[PDB]
Amino acid sequence: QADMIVAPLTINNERAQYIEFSKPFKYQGLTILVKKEIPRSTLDSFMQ
Amino acid sequence: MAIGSLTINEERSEIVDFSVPFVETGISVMVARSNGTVSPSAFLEPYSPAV
Amino acid sequence: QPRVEEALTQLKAGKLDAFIYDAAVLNYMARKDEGCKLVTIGSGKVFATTGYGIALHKGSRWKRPIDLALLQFLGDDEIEMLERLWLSGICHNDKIEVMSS
Ligand SMILES: O=C(O)[C@@H]1[C@H](C(=O)O)NCCN1C(=O)c1ccc2c(ccc3ccccc32)c1
Repeated sequence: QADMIVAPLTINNERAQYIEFSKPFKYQGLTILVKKEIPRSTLDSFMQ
Repeated sequence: MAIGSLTINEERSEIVDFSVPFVETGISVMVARSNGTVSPSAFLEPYSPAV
Repeated sequence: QPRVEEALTQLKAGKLDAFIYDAAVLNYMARKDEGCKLVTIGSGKVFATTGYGIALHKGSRWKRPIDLALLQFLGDDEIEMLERLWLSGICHNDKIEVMSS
């Protein structure tokens, strides 16, 4: 259905056994993304 | 084979064929370690303008 | 500077301000360094990035088995252990340190 994939496509070993890849056009890793937490001290009161 | 510290290059690619890279190489920059500032507007910081 | 090690001394003495070279050979020297006084800014900002590799004979028919096996280690966590080996040092390029002067 298509002859050449042009998209962000990570190189693995399983898929590499059925296709031929090329040299990567970008190097990247897998970093966890989390929602940024806004700092705010609790300090219920001066009585604490 | 020529396993070693061989950087994949366009010119080398047309006389020999390489494998999938196992170590990344680029063009980086060094600098001495920075001591660190103290936010020169620090005196008004440990509070809020509302307070 | 005609010597990699000599350039560091000039950089460490304030003569220079930035040494530019390959990441895979300059990150290792940044990691393995007493005092941890050298930190790089090549945290994904490497320019014209081409990796290493195993050369072959352009018709050697070993390319597919080598690539399949090499990708297996990269697909697994095998190469990472060898990175915690020699291509590593006691100094940490990450800050992980606070100083009050
Ligand atoms: O890319 C380069 O410039 C070449 C080569 C190429 O494909 O041409 N690709 C690999 C980089 N390299 C070099 O000559 C070179 C230069 C300096 C060190 C080492 C290897 C180990 C070290 C250890 C301590 C200090 C310096 C070094 C290799």
